[PDB]
Order: sequence, then C-alpha cells, then structure tokens
Amino acid sequence: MQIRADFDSGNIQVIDASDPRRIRLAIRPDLASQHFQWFHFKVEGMAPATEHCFTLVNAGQSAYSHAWSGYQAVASYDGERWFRVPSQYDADGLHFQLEPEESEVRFAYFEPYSRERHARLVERALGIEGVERLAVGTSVQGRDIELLRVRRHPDSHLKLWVIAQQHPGEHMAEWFMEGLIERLQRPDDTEMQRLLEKADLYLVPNMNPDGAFHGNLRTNAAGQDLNRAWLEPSAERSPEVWFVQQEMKRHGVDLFLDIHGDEEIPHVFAAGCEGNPGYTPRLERLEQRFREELMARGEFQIRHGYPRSAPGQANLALACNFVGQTYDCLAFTIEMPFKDHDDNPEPGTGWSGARSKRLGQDVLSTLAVLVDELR
Ligand SMILES: [Zn+2]
Repeated sequence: MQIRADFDSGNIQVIDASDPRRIRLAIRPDLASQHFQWFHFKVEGMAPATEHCFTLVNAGQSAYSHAWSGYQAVASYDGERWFRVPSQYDADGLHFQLEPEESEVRFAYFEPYSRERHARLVERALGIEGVERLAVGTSVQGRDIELLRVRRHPDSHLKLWVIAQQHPGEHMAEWFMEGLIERLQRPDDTEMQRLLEKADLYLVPNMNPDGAFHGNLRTNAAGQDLNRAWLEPSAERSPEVWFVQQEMKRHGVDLFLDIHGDEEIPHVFAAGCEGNPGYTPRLERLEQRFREELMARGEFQIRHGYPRSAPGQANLALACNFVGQTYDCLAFTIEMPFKDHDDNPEPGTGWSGARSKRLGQDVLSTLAVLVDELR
C-alpha cells in the first residue's frame, strides 16, 4: 500500500502505512501559516476484503478542532462519485474506516475542485452568451484570478458581485460558482431574463488559486488570510484582494456575496453586516428580504449561524463588511457546511458539490426576486 498527495490540492504527511488496521497520517500546515484542517490524499495497492483504518493523528491541533465531532470524511474510487465514510473523533485524532471495493481510493475533507476543472469552468463560461473575461488579476505565484462579467443588455444599471473561495480549503465555494455559471446556459430562463435586463453579474470563481492548488486551508501563498485583508490590502501580500478592490472601484457594487464553507456548523447560513457603522434601516430590510426569499427556494436556514455583531462593532477587515459599507450595498457571506445541512439529511454524501451547485442556482432565483429593491 502507498499513500501520496502529490497533486492539485493534495495535503497529507504519511507517518506509517505498514499496517492497514493502523494507518497513521498527519495534516500538513499551510505553506506560510500554522493553519490546517483540509486534507486530500490517494491510497493505492490496497488489499481486497480488508478493513483499512485511518487516523489523522494531529487533528486535535487543527485550526477548528472542535469541528471534527459529527464530521464524516469523504472518499472516492474514481474522483467523480464521492461518498462519506464512518468517522469518529477523540484524543488520538480523527478516525475513519473503509473496506475498499477497489485497490485505490482517495479521501478529502470535501469534494475537491481542481484548478484544471476551474480552467474548464472558465472555458465554458466564455462560451456562454453575454459572458466575457472582464479582467484578470495575478496571484502571489502568478496564477490567474478571472473576473467574469455577465452582461446581456447595454442598459442594465446594477452590478451584482459574487466572489468565492477566499479560504482555499472551502472547495464547496467554487462548486457553488459552477452551478451559478452553468445555469446561465439555459434557454428560456425567465427569471434570469428579468435579472439580466436590470443587472450585470461580476463573478470571481476562485479568489485563492495558489492556496487551493497547494492544499491550504486558510491562507494564500504569502500566509495571509484573504478575508482579513480588506481594510488594508497589499499588492504584494494580498494581490488577490487588491485586484478585486481595484475592479470594484472601476465598476461599482450594488450587491456583494462572499461564498465560503464552515467546518463547525451543519447548516447552510448567511452572515450579514449588522455590525457595520453604516448598517442602515434600508440594508437591514434588504437582508431580511434576501433571507426570506432564499429560505423559500434553496437549502438555507436562519436558525443557526455565527453570533451577531453588536451595533457598530463589525470587523471591517472582512470582505462582506468592508464592501457593504464602502459601497452601501446589500452584502452577505454565504456559508455551506463541511458536514451536512442537517435540515435535509443525506448522510450518504453529506453536503456535496452537487448541492453546492444547486444552492448557487437557487441564489440566482433569489437575486431575480430582489433586483428591483437593491437600489
Ligand atoms: Zn471561509
């Protein structure tokens, strides 16, 4: 048996794989930061009719170690069909078991979104009516940060922004973007016709290509948490954010959605700008409308989430808060679970790429309903 992670988004350190009943592995810290939680590795040469038992020995020292409870690892024999495996968490770490039907299998913290798939997503987007690559930024390591614009009418007046995966380990984020973009291929989509008559979409499928490729969880190549870099961005340390901010200054913003994934909470939720000094009655109302409409259409709830910010106590270094206040627009962080969306249990897969894609499509329906109220 051999274990490796020498591929896009791979992350693992092999401790000892000599005994199938006691496979010991360790998660690797981010390129330039102590954070870690995301893991992705491949196993080959496994013996048939043999139970294999894995342990991520340093799970207890991960960035969000409390989030391991209730979490089931994801696996795949072909890289296309992903399924959850029996998992437990204790002082020795995260454990999971599988009696593989095949000699090779891969495991990951979430269904991975490769940079190769990303290129295909962009390729597909550019083949869609009204879609153009408006601008392209460059990451610390030279990778592209495409900003796509969906514009089908020269007289639209609203700019709706959606960016994803600032935190590289939250792969559900780009899956959400794939679903959103793929919906644009539909003929006779009445809701989208209405939306695009009044608005243009500004999309960034992946905000941290370096981190994703390298299997990071939280930071870009330089070790910066991009979602804490908005108040003081740097063309050198956080070029990904510097880029988006420059483009926002050029075009304007009337709506902002920052797509993320949360390790702990087993529910899809959205966090707003209630702590912003600029949190006006207008924005408070729009936040209610957004949640009300999305809850009626997609896998989304309003009971569970992050503790709200006291009036005026928001951290303006976070994208949602920064963009919302700078542009006086409706702004949310959309958070999808690494576990399952417990309101609609599907244990075999837990939250998945497919469900992330669907949420992207349901969010589009929600935007179509609110477009007349954004300004
Ligand atoms: Zn995040």
